[PDB]
Order: sequence, then C-alpha cells, then structure tokens
Amino acid sequence: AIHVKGQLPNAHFHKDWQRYVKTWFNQPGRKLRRRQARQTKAAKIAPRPVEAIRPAVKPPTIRYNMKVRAGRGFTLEELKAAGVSRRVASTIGIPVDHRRRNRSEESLQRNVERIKVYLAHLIVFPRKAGQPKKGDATDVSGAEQTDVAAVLPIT
Amino acid sequence: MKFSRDVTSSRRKQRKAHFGAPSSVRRVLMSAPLSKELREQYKIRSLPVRRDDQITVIRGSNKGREGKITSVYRKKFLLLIERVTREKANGASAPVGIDASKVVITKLHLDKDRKDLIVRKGGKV
Amino acid sequence: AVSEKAGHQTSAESWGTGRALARIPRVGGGGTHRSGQAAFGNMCRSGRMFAPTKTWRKWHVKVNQNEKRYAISSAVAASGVPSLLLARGHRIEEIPEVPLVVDDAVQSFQKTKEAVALLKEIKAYRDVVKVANSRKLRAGKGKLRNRRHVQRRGPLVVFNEDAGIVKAFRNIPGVEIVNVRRLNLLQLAPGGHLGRFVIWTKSAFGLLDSVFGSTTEAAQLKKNYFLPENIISNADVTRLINSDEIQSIVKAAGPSRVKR
RNA sequence: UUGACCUCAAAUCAGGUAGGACUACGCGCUGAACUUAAGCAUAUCAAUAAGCGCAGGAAAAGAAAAUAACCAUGAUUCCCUCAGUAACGGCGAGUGAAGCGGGAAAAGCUCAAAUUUGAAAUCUGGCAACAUUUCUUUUGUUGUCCGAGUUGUAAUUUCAAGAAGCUGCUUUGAGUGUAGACGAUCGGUCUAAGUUCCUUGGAACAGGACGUCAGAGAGGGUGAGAACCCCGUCUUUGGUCGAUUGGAUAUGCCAUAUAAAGCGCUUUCGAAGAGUCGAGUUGUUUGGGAAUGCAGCUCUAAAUGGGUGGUAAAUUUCAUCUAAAGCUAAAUAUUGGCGAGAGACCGAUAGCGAACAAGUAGAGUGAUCGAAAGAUGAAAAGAACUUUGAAAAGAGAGUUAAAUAGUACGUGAAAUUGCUGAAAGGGAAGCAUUGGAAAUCAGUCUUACCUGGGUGAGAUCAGUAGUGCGAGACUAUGCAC
RNA sequence: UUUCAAUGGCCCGUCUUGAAACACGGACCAAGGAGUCUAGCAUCUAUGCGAGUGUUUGGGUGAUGAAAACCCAUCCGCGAAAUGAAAGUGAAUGCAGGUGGGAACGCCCUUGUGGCGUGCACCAUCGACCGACCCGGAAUGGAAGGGUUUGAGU
RNA sequence: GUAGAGAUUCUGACGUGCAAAUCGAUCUUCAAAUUUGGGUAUAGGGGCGAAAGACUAAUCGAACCAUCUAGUAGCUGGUUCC
RNA sequence: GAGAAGCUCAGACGAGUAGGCAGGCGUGGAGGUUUGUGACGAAGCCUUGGGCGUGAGCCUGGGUCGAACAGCCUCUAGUGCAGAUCUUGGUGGAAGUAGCAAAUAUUCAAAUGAGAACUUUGAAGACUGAAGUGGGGAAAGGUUCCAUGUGAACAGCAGUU
RNA sequence: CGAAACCACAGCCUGGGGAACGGGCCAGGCAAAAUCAGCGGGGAAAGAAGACCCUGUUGAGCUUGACUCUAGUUUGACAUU
RNA sequence: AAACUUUCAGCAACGGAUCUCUUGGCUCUCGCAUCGAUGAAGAACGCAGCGAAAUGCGAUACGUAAUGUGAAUUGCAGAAUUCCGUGAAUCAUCGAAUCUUUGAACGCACAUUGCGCCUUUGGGUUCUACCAAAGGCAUGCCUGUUUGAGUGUCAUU
Ligand SMILES: [Mg+2]
Ligand SMILES: [Mg+2]
Ligand SMILES: [Mg+2]
Ligand SMILES: [Mg+2]
Ligand SMILES: [Mg+2]
Ligand SMILES: [Mg+2]
Ligand SMILES: [Mg+2]
Ligand SMILES: [Mg+2]
Ligand SMILES: [Mg+2]
Ligand SMILES: [Mg+2]
Ligand SMILES: [Mg+2]
Ligand SMILES: [Mg+2]
Ligand SMILES: [Mg+2]
Ligand SMILES: [Mg+2]
Ligand SMILES: [Mg+2]
Ligand SMILES: [Mg+2]
Ligand SMILES: [Mg+2]
Ligand SMILES: [Mg+2]
Ligand SMILES: [Mg+2]
Ligand SMILES: [Mg+2]
Ligand SMILES: [Mg+2]
Ligand SMILES: [Mg+2]
Ligand SMILES: [Mg+2]
Ligand SMILES: [Mg+2]
Ligand SMILES: [Mg+2]
Ligand SMILES: [Mg+2]
Ligand SMILES: [Mg+2]
Ligand SMILES: [Mg+2]
Ligand SMILES: [Mg+2]
Ligand SMILES: [Mg+2]
Ligand SMILES: [Mg+2]
Ligand SMILES: [Mg+2]
Ligand SMILES: [Mg+2]
Ligand SMILES: [Mg+2]
Ligand SMILES: [Mg+2]
Ligand SMILES: [Mg+2]
Ligand SMILES: [Mg+2]
Ligand SMILES: [Mg+2]
Repeated sequence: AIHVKGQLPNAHFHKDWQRYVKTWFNQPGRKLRRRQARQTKAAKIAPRPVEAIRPAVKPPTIRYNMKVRAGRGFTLEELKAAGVSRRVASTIGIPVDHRRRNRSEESLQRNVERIKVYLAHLIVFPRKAGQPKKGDATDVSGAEQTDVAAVLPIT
Repeated sequence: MKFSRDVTSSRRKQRKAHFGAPSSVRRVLMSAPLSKELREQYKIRSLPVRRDDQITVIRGSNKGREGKITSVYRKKFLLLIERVTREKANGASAPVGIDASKVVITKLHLDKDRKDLIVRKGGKV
Repeated sequence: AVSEKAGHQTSAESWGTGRALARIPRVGGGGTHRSGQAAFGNMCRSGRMFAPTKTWRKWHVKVNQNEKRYAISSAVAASGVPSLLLARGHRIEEIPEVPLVVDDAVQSFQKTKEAVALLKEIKAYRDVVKVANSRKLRAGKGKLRNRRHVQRRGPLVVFNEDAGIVKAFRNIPGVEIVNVRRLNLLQLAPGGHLGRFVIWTKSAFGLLDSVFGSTTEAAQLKKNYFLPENIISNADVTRLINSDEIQSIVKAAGPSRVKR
C-alpha cells in the first residue's frame, strides 16, 4: 500500500500491455533500408533532384507565425504570376497546391521568387533527343543531380 | 576474415552442411592433393578422388603404402585402397578406410570427363 | 528470451487437498508417463521458469556525448604514455618513439608482406608475435556459440586516407585499422584498460588537432567541442609536497615510527 | 391467326464464376467473466478472450462538408512531440484524446448531374482471317454478322473548375543491332601458401627446428589446438540468356505528324449526389462534458443553401469547408509461410511437447490429453579357436592406445548392496571436551654466507700510467708478479 | 583417524507468549527449485556539462564488411517565474536590506575557553518586493495609499 | 414356487478384496404399471425424474473438454553462502 | 621503502530474534591481461594422505579418467537448498514378510526330453449333468483360426506346453 | 514366487518438571547375543490440509413482500394506414 | 570365540549424477509474396530385390521425360550387355508428363467399395436386356443462345 515519499502512482498498466509491446531492435535495420531506398530512387530519377522544390509558408498560430518553413505546393496564383501553367508545373517538378491561397502580397512575392530562381537554374531536356524546342535547353551536357536546398534554401 | 553476407561462419550450419551433404557434393569434399610431378604436369593442385586412381598414403599407420582406389565410400567420407586391410578375428581381411585429404594422387584415372575437368580447372593435358 | 509459450502448453489443474499430494497443478488424462505429473511451476520438471526472460529488457546504454568524447580523449592521451602501453601488455620495448608516427606512404601499401616488414622495421612486430603465441581455444560453452578462439590485441593502426592500407594490414593477427575520424573507445581502451599501442600515419596524426581541438580552441570536426580541463594543474604531487614553498612552512616532521 | 414489346421460366444450352484452406500482420460484426475498486451494483478488466463474416502482400486510410483564429495551414499513413495534458470518472478505483511543431514518404485523380442530335460517335458475343507469347499453354487486331444500348453506351467538363461563343498564338510515336550496363546467372574458375625434419603419441592436427602465403589468420572437415592436407575464406574478369529506345549522336533509320493542346481580351453563364442532411428519442460507444461516433424508430429539409467552428437556446455577424457516388503508389504492420545472416541465450530434468522413426507410443465414446528416450571406439578391429555346460553362459585365448571402452558399451557421483579388512557393541545411535591406546603423517636439519686450518695450481690484487676541464662510479690496454 | 573412559549434549524446520512435545512438514539420495524484468516515483552516491542540459524521431560518412563506432540540422522535453477558479497581473527603498549565532582569514594582546574586524553555509528572526484576497478610494484602466491575512513565490 | 428380474437380514464373508460394490446363506417378485436386445429422440441452469436432489459413461444441490487463466487470496506452506 | 589503499603507537569494548548496513567466499557467460595449464593427461570423480583460512571456501599427494581448462582487472546473470503433504528420477527399512486357501480330485505306467506335479498316449477315479463346464449365433474383438518350430519375456509355482 | 501401508530419529518402567498425560530432559528402577508363534496395553499407531465450531469484507444450492435488474406479459402513443 | 548389528576403506554391484560434447531449441535481424473446381489443405490405400516407422512417389508408383554433373549405391547383394561414356547415383536441378480412393468435393448415397442416368465404341443371337471401355450427369449467380408462358401491352388480318 501507499506509504513511501513521492508522487502518488499513476501507472497505466491494467490492460494486457505485454501483448502489445513494441521494441526497436530493427531501428538500425530500418535506417539502412530507408537510406538504400533513397539511393535506389536517386539513381532512378537522375539527373532530376531527389526532392521537389517547395514553397515557403508561415506556420499558423502565434507560437510559430514568426518562423518560415517548407509548404506543400505553390498556389495557382503563384504559378500564374511566375508564368508556369499548372499542367506543366508537375512535369518539371513543381508541386501545385490548389488549397493554399495568397492572403498577402508578401507570401505571393516570396514564392514567385522561389519559382523564378528554380526556372533559371532548371535544364529541361527536349522530348526528342537532339531536337531542342521552346522552353528547353541546348547545353544539357553539364546536367547532374543537385540538391534544391543548395540552390533555394528556406530562409 | 570473411565479408560476404552470403557466407556463414556458423559452426552449426557448416557442420550440418558437411555431414548432410548429398552424394554429388561429397565428391568435391573428398579431394586429394596431386603429387609434385602431377601438379607441374597438369597445373592443378588437387582433384576429387576417383575409383581406379593411384595414391600413396601420407598420414596414419598406413603412411607410405600405395595402391589403386578400389572404392569411394562417400556415405562415410572414406577411401578403400587396394591391399590396405587388417585381419579380423576369423582370419578374413577387412579393408581400412582412409580420408581423401590424407593421400596424394600419383597417377590419375584419366578419361574423357577427367580430361575435360583438367582443362576446365585451368590445367593442361 | 525464452519462448513466451514455454511451460504453458498444458491442461493441468491443481487436484486440491485431500489426495495426499502437493497442491501444484497436475496433468490430467492417463496412459502416459506425463499423466498425473506436476506442471507449470518454476520448481517442476518441464514447467515454466521463474520470471521468464523478455526481449524488452534494456540492452543498450546511453552515455552523454560529451562523456563519450572525454573517454576517447583520455584513451588517446593514455596511448601517448609508454608506461601505460607496457602496463597494458604491449611489447613496445624497442619502438623508437611514442606516439609512433609513420610516413603517409604506408597508406598506399598493397600487400601484407609490406605491412609486416614495416612493423618489423619499427620494432612493432613483437606485439604481433605476442598475439600469435597467445591464440587458444576458449574455455567454456562460448566455443559452441561461434566464439571458438581468443587472443591478445596487437597495435591499432590509424590512417587518414585508405589507399590500400586497410587491406594490407587486416590479415595480421591482433592488428586493427581505423580512420582517424571515427576513433572507437572499444579499440582505444579494450576491456576498459587504458594504453592501447597505436601507430599513426602522418596525415592521421596531423589531423588530431582538427579532430579534438584544444581546451581554448574549438575542434574543427566536432562543433562547439573543447577538450576538458583537469582539476589539478600539476599532477606531480610528490614534487609539490617536497617543494621549497611547502617544506619551508611546515612543522618539524615528527617520528615516522615510535618506540613502545 | 401471327408478329412485336414487357415480364417471367426451362435446358447436361455457349462461355464463365463462387465456395475450401492459410489468419503473424489487416477490415468488420458479436461479445464475456475472472480481475481492480481492499465489500459491491455504475466503473474497471475491455470497445479485451471466446464466437461469426471478409482480404492482401501488405491491408485499411486518402486528395477536406480538414485545421485554425495565424503574417495563417493544406489528401492519407507512420514516428517524436503535444501529454499522463484538455477531458471523463460511486470526480472513487481508475481512465484519457486532438490542432500546431519536427521527421519518414510524398501524387494525384475518376464519376453523376449538359442536346453528339447534320447522324450511338460506345460496348459484348459468334464466325473468319491475321498477328502475338514466360507460353503450340499467353495476349490482341481487323472484317463480318448478331446481341447490348436512347428507361442512354461514347466524347468535352468535375467546382482546383469548367462549357459555349469574341479575339491572337507554337506544333509529334515506333521496329534493327553496337558501346556504355544490368536481372537470372556460369563450361565457374586466373584466383595462395609445408603435408620436410626431430620428440610424444594408436593417430600429429601437439611441442621443437626450418620455411611459405596472406586483398585469404571467417568457419567447417581430416585418427588430439591445422592460414599453408581438404572444402572454403579473400580478390578480380571473361562465356550466355532475358528486360534491351531504361539511358547515348541511343546513331543507322521507322514515318510517326496535318490536326489536337498552351496561354489571351470580352461576355452570358456555370447542371454539382434526399428517407439523405438535420431534429427528437432509445440503445451503445467515446477523453467528448445539456450526445464523440454508430444503430433502431418518429419527424423530415434547403438553395448563397448546407456542414463545421468541443456549454443547451434565440438572433446577428465572421471564418472555413462543400456531405449524402468512386480510385489511388510510398513512408506503416507482420509470434503464419518461404529464404538468409546472427547472438554476452539453453546445453538432454535445460532449450520448442519433440536434439532420438514426436504431435510418435499410450489414454479417452468424444471434445481432447500426450510422454519417456542423445554419447563403444580413430576404425567393429563387435572377441577366431580350445575347453566346461542341455543351454544362457563361464574359463582360456584374441582385438584395441584402453575391455578400469564388450554394444546391459565415454566419464561413471549419491542413496542402496555383496565380499574382504579394521574396530566397537548389557533396552537406540549420533555429537562436544580431554587424554590413553593403536594406526598413520611431517621434520632432511648441521643446507646458504663468513672466517680459520691442510695441500694444490693459476690469464694475479690495493696505489697508480694513459686513453669527458674541476670531484665521484664503471669497463677496457699494461704495470704492480 | 578410530575407539575407550570421565563430563556435558532432547529433533531439526515452523507458526508461537511459550516446542523435546501426545502441534504440523520431514523414510533415503541425486538433479531442479522461489524478490525477477519493465513503466514510474523518492532519497542517497558517482560522472559529464552548467543557466543551461539532452547526438540515437531522423539524417550522414555507407560501399566496401558495418545492428557498433563516429559525425550532423530543426524541433521538442525538463530547467531559467510566480500566482489565481479565471479574466489576468507578474518580482531591488537599501551593499539585493537589518538582527543573532557562525566556517575560513586578518589584526591585537599576552599565555586563557583569548579580545577586535570582516563575515561563507545553515538556522531563527524584523522588513522589502510579485500574485491572490480583504479594504478605504480621491464608459473604461487601476495608478498612489493600506491590511490582522494568503501562495508549492522574489 | 423354478428360469428371469430384484436386494430384506445375517448389521455373515471380504474390507492393501476375486471385486473402486463382490461372495454365501436368507429374503422380495415371478404372466404384468412384467423383463429385455437393437433402432430412435431429449444435452448442462439443459435434459430426464411413479420425486431419492435421483439419474445424465466409477463424475451431479448443475457433467465432461479446452480456453479466459500464472483468475484473486487481509489466509497456510516454503524462501538457497560466510 | 614498506600497495600513503602504506607504515607506526595507544586505549576502551565484544548477547542477539525480526530487521538494517558493510566486507568477503562460491557458480554460468562477456571484454582485457597472464612467451597462463593441458594427451609427457584438461575437466570431472574417489580417497582409509598433507597444507591454509574464524568461516564461506581454497591449495596439494595418491587413485580413476580422456579434451579441454584456469589466475588477475573489469562486465554480466536463469548465480549457492534440508525442508515447501516441493518436482522428476533412482533407491531403501518394513521382508524372503503379507501372502499365492471360493468353484468336490486326483492316481499309475509309458513316451518325449538336459530337466516332467503341470506336455502327449493308455489305464483308473471323478465332475459339468441338456435353464451344461455340451453344440451355435447377434454385439464386441481382429487373426486370437491351422500347421511346423521356439521356449528370452509373459502364462503372480512350473514349462518339453 | 513375492508385494504394501507406513517410516524425523527411535523404541524397558516409576516419579518430576514441562505447550498442564514423555522414548529422549532430571532422579531412580535397571541392563547380555541371535530368534519362532501369537497378542491387541502403548506407540496420544495409520488414513484424509476437521465434514462440528469460529474467522474470512471466500463461495455455492435454495427462499422471499431484501437491493438492483430481466425473458415474458399487460396497457397506451406513434408508424404500418 | 563366532554369528549378528553398526561405521569406515578397498574391490565388486546397483543407479545414472558430474564433466566434456551438440546436424537441436530459443531469440534477434535481413529478404521475399506463391493455395484451391486446371480439384487445395487434410484424410485413406498402395508403390522398392530383400522395407515396418520417416523421406519420396502414385498402377508410368523410393518414380517417366528434360537439364547438369560425371562413377557410384552400399546392410547384403545384384548388375561390368560399361566406366575416354546421351551413363552410375534414394546425386543435383527442373520449363514436359504421370498423378489410385477421397476431401470444398460435384449423379444420389455411404456404419454400403450401395444404387442410378446419358453418349459413343466393342463383346456375347440380341436397334430396346446383359457385360466391358472411354467420355459425361452438383449448386448459386453472370453474359449470351434456344425453346416457351402470361384473361401484362399492342399492330396486322
Ligand atoms: Mg522448460
Ligand atoms: Mg566447466
Ligand atoms: Mg472487489
Ligand atoms: Mg480483495
Ligand atoms: Mg466478492
Ligand atoms: Mg478473437
Ligand atoms: Mg494470397
Ligand atoms: Mg487498398
Ligand atoms: Mg475535391
Ligand atoms: Mg476504456
Ligand atoms: Mg458532392
Ligand atoms: Mg456491442
Ligand atoms: Mg581409458
Ligand atoms: Mg545430560
Ligand atoms: Mg515472536
Ligand atoms: Mg521447535
Ligand atoms: Mg499450531
Ligand atoms: Mg498447520
Ligand atoms: Mg509426516
Ligand atoms: Mg541443486
Ligand atoms: Mg457385514
Ligand atoms: Mg505465482
Ligand atoms: Mg490458480
Ligand atoms: Mg555480536
Ligand atoms: Mg546461464
Ligand atoms: Mg586430471
Ligand atoms: Mg567417504
Ligand atoms: Mg587457522
Ligand atoms: Mg534461480
Ligand atoms: Mg534436496
Ligand atoms: Mg530452511
Ligand atoms: Mg517430500
Ligand atoms: Mg508366508
Ligand atoms: Mg453337483
Ligand atoms: Mg454328476
Ligand atoms: Mg464350439
Ligand atoms: Mg514419542
Ligand atoms: Mg484445516
């Protein structure tokens, strides 16, 4: 019975908890599996970046609205103002978020600048090799897999 | 040191794979060194033994004896050599088995497949 | 851990009092030796062990990163002390210098013969011979569990770049080779004992300051890391006790032993 | 009377399809009590066990009728955190989520509501021909006819939009074999090195000497601890096969490519799921509190309507979403199955019940229950033959390194027993203290070191000479004889 | 070591006020046989760092050989602020105060258990400051003034 | 009164039995509400009962089997070296 | 110097259940170390020999045996038994004891055989006494049927059956 | 030919004290191998974790106008209509 | 004095501890996705020169075809019509076959090797009986076909 010093005990162990104990002996195995999947994916989509470019958005609530973080995708207005069709955006690694909107010019201008920097660093290969078309590039020889965060970090 | 993920150093597994080996696998397990003259002639270090091969015993109480291999008892990993026997109680002579690793081959029972095995193993005829 | 079902897979029940038998559960039925025998208890043959072992026992132990780095720093400092190498069993009587640092050409060795010849030239090979002579069959049931042979530890070879040095040295008994950027306490203090004999390549030795830093300058390869300070500035306390500044103010020594 | 249509039958009609099993993990239904509350009924155990239905390699969930209340976020899942918190609770015992934030992985879409109406533009089946193949086993194409279908099959659209018109813009999918490589792999091997000498031993794989290889000193085997005897271990290419426009000038060429998308001004527009939402009530459930989800029954909608905004109600604002239809990889799970590598695990009363012909023998009408049991030796060399005995056997012999290894077999404890020896004993025995008796055990002394005595032979010792300046130790050439 | 003599010695374990008990278990021997592991909490100790601390949710050297070692970013937990049911408000009159005892140190005596001056830790104590509460108190705010009080505060 | 079906008394034998219900003698009934094979139905808070809480496979004031379940025990026993 | 964890001098004191703490002894496995032990005999076991410790325990001679094992610093735990009507196995005293006595009953000769109270043949004496100790079936068993052999186990004595 | 129960260790009395009726302790009486058949005084002989009684915040069968429910049944409302 | 009893030791028993071993277990991790009306899982009965349990297999029966290897199997053999070879082997592997009675189990049954029906082809005198062989005959549902039913609704005679 209770007679010692300290907090009154609270332990939630009245169900058959030993039946559902989850151990982590596979933690290094999972880490190796996930790294190998990334390496396998990177070699498959090369020279495309492994990560797609993402917008910068302000987190909600007063606890985090002083910060900046990656969002899901660029708004339709942001893509419009950067001269990118929404159907073309996905074909060149630009995610589209139809749900997010631009309530202020600052959010719009910040992400339009991210797209413009992405497009200026982007090398689009022609659909038919050796027959460059509009919107493509003619110096595809120096194409390599590079990190988007190396070019467009979240500031 | 081994490094392959496909190689097991488990004593339990190695012993199970050795004593449970099938007949054709036990043939490679029962290999003997070639003699010095034969190594140079055929550029081959060792071969699976065969019936009608000529060997000399290199270890044990029968060291220095020579003869044909009369039979390859693979179920026991043993060679039976001609005139290598011991006396039973009743006077009958019982053959004495010798491990293939404990003999050296001095003359090969060469034949079409054996000749093919020498060339495949990188050797010469 | 034992199997969670071990000792549980029976229908046994206590037969209660009045049968002149202990009240432990017993197998029902008939026709077999098992019938009527006691079951389940930690004291019963083919029962369940007391407190069966579980997989969720705590196997791993966390150490604070700074203490781990302290430990490795101490272990590396001990490797610079010839008395500790000798005390830890390393046959270093003939080596020219401690720390022992060899040219970067060793990083490009291709053959075990070259590695062996280098060890003989710097008189480190007697440590390897010690390892070879010490090899034995393990005492006990570990030899049944893939732990057949035991032997002493030889020199630890620490490099900066691997241009073949790892493959040239690895087959030599007792020798371990490690990149300077991943120093391991299990190798630097084997068994928990300080003073591992270490052979550094020039580039590895020249990277130690960037690896560890100093007490006042941050390590380049360990963000915000500084070497620890000691609690005593001069550890030669015998010198301090017998120093002029101390001996000139003490009282008269007094008798070490007195007559009865 | 026939025919059409509708509805409904039958056939061993032509062709298909479902069931049973596996259940570790997955989606549901149904559903306890032991237990805890120091009694006990609500509560808890537990939305658990048992029972029932149904799947896959994962399942389920999923592109907001979602958050929030911010400078806002942005499908789902999982992890960390939120948090043992808000909350629930005979507010007792106990119970207990979510938004943000960080991270793993990321992917988005399909219908129904529209007049193609200058053309059902759609689909199945039969028959025939022509292709195709993991494959004579697979998978289609075209033609034709018949069915389906206007009680609606296609096409543009799915609200993120979009459609119809006004006006201005560029233009793309498939066969052959090279090199670069890549999945099953291989005639699978170029892949290294002692089986020399001595000692012990039945056996060398032991100890010693002398060597060798090492990108190989993992492991196993072999008559005892083998890197070099054997298999392997380590290292590294060349013969195929198939995916082979996946990438390259992917060349060399097929001839796809003539009419479909992108933005661009102006309009008028913009169909959007009903016994459903919602309300009441009853039961259940939840952390969800004047109802969180689910279900029954009653009532039963609307069109800037409707849902949500965690205290019931009426009103007014604001924000946010857009239900009642649908699909979807990954990150997640996995005590089943299959394959593989390990372990500070157990070591034959242990470890699975089962190391062995184990879910076996055996029990029970049945549901079910369910053991015990590993080790001669390197090799059977498993004891010829003689003798005694009806025989089983014994005794000689024999084999073996060993029979103090004889299969009733490694070692071979204790309880318990026989024989031999010793000793003691008047209704227990055992123990303690002290000695007697008998039996039995240890002193190895006076070795070392020092001096004296006897004889003996001998490169002969103290101070010095010389070879780091002053003082001290040492070795070394001679003298000191 | 055995045995004899003399003297002493009840059968152990257990529950119990009390066991040699006519209280219970125990015929014998072998092998097995019972305070563990986990989620917490509390004191004490050790170690690291310290107004901070915590690399193991994750990501990287990584492919070689890698369940280890080693490295690395943003969050987050606990701590750096309390109080109140809450809306809220939120810690220096002063050397971050005074008093008493007091470690250590310094100075004077004159050989005493001394006197004098600073005064760490800790305890007792008088105040000040923050929150709550109770006051008067010159639409909204509660500033100066107070209080026998109150808080797991400064 | 015999076969069959029972089971009163000896409180006989036996009572580590021939036997987890038997043996001897004695006794009850012996042409019907009789005795009985096989087939068939009723199953556990259920059955079945000319009723004894009887019987339901040596089990009955609620069978047997497995599971929940290592159920809980303020109670008894034990709890290993100096 | 005197493992400063050392050395040295002195004084007082000593019951203990339940209980508390400390320092030690012993066991399996892990890291380190010890030119550690070992087929010229490891481990284990026996002992009518020796030594050490207050004790837990430890070392050693002799015997047996045959393949591994130990000391020191650390790590770790399924780590120490006289008891639990404890578990499983083995084995005792009771003991050559209780007993092997229902169902009337056996005897002689021969054969066979190593061996005959129990086999077979002949002879005698008896019993079931047709609601049978006779001759068949149903259920249940499943080869028990028959011949030839055998005689370890079983036939609670025996065995040629 | 060949079990079993039972068994701390055992087994000659009187008195004392004592868990209040001892085989063992204290004081006496005494005391001689190995055994057979019987016997029923003693071993508070064996059996079975007392079935009587009490205690337990332990049950179960049964009862009832106990507490709390419940199949069923009855009456009404609403729907079917 | 023996016998007897008791203790100890040697030796011999009884028993199977101890030690050493271990093709087993347990636990962790990594990888993979594949049952069945084309008859599964499971059950039964059979198959080898001498084979009962296990493995395997199915009247093609410890197997056939095919591919690889290349001389065994082994307890006894037998086979040297083969061993410089399309060839030993309970070898490995595996893309073709065989695959009894059953079982979801499918003509109806089943404590029955019980009782039927259909098609074709054969046998015996038999287009109808009998015998044999081959191939067939369950249920629900779907698309389609054919043949129909209705005082369901119609047009034309
Ligand atoms: Mg067990
Ligand atoms: Mg051992
Ligand atoms: Mg309760
Ligand atoms: Mg209770
Ligand atoms: Mg109760
Ligand atoms: Mg269930
Ligand atoms: Mg499947
Ligand atoms: Mg799905
Ligand atoms: Mg949508
Ligand atoms: Mg709950
Ligand atoms: Mg909708
Ligand atoms: Mg329910
Ligand atoms: Mg021997
Ligand atoms: Mg006395
Ligand atoms: Mg007491
Ligand atoms: Mg007592
Ligand atoms: Mg009592
Ligand atoms: Mg009692
Ligand atoms: Mg007793
Ligand atoms: Mg024990
Ligand atoms: Mg009587
Ligand atoms: Mg328990
Ligand atoms: Mg229980
Ligand atoms: Mg004391
Ligand atoms: Mg253990
Ligand atoms: Mg020995
Ligand atoms: Mg003894
Ligand atoms: Mg002593
Ligand atoms: Mg234990
Ligand atoms: Mg014991
Ligand atoms: Mg005890
Ligand atoms: Mg007992
Ligand atoms: Mg008798
Ligand atoms: Mg008569
Ligand atoms: Mg008569
Ligand atoms: Mg008859
Ligand atoms: Mg008595
Ligand atoms: Mg009682």
